[PDB]
Amino acid sequence: STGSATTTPIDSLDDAYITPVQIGTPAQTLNLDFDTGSSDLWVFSSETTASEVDGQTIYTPSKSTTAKLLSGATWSISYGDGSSSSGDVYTDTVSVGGLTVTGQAVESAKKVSSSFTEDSTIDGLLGLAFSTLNTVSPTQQKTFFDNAKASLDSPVFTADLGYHAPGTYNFGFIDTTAYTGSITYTAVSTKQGFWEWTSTGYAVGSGTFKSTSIDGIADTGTTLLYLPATVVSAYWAQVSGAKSSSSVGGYVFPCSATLPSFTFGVGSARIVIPGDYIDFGPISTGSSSCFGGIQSSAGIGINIFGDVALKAAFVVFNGATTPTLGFASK
Ligand SMILES: CSC[C@H](NC(=O)[C@H](Cc1ccccc1)OC(=O)N1CCC(N)CC1)C(=O)N[C@@H](CC1CCCCC1)[C@@H](O)Cn1ccccc1=O
Repeated sequence: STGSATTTPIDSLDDAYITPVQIGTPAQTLNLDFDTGSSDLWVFSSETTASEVDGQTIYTPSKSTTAKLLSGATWSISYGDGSSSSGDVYTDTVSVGGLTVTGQAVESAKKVSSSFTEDSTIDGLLGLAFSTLNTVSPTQQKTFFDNAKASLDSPVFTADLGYHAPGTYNFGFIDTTAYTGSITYTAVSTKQGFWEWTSTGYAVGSGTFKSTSIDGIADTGTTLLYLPATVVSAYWAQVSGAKSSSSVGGYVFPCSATLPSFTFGVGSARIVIPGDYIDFGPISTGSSSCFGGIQSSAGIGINIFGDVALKAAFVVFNGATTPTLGFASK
């Protein structure tokens, strides 16, 4: 079996991507944020505090004939950006791009952080990391991908994020049409439960490629590119006027500046992020200061290859026994 769902940016900045997902019977369509950095599939529901819902589409378990309460089951999650959500758990039928999975754990939000209520375009999340991260207790649950794995033609899903445009999430197959050249596969470490890999180095603009091992995670749920201080400083050093602002909390540059591209290594291959992708617009409406798409990871504890880097390549998440990450130019 296979599945193909179109993923759409929530705004002109590509801050995040939402993908339509069918939940329940009859189907209740919710726009979820596919997150390979988390392993929980939670959604705004009829249970969420009415005060914390602002325009989001809610999942109403009582309206689904295939929905059953997972007695005693609870969930609580907190993301890097500080966001938070919690509540009870239901099991229902979930379909993505035609690919159906029965008995999927659907975590209905009872409490959501302000950041979420603020986001009207995102109805919930679909974690695509490794199931070891699931927050459901006392019985941990499996992710949607883990539940589909067996039924998939190939235990894989690909990420084809668009720049200022829609992209595609495919399950069970590799569209050899969506990329150029060859796919370079690289080893993945599951130890932390992330799609953790090791980049082989980087280059700023047309500069010399620096061979250096960069351990990071493929995170579709993260907007920007978080790299080590040294790497980030070398990039922004090539942008006249760019600087690290304590007030804004990151590297900003003159909106009139031309951003050099960023090259990251995967094996012997090279993925180039056009400079246009690194521009995240005015820090504030009307401001002439722009937010950089490449920030330091010094405070996270881990480097994150977020949307900024991922959307520059066709990404294959091989959920095989020996998971691997595939990167191809597109
Ligand atoms: C340093 S992880 C900060 C990161 N959240 C972001 O990247 C958000 C995402 C976003 C953007 C726009 C609207 C709504 C949400 O967007 C920004 O933070 N920004 C920075 C400010 C803006 N200038 C650009 C946009 C993050 O927690 N991701 C997690 C996924 C979800 C997606 C939905 C919103 C909450 C976070 C996740 O995979 C990260 N994870 C990875 C490993 C371990 C724990 C962990 O938790």
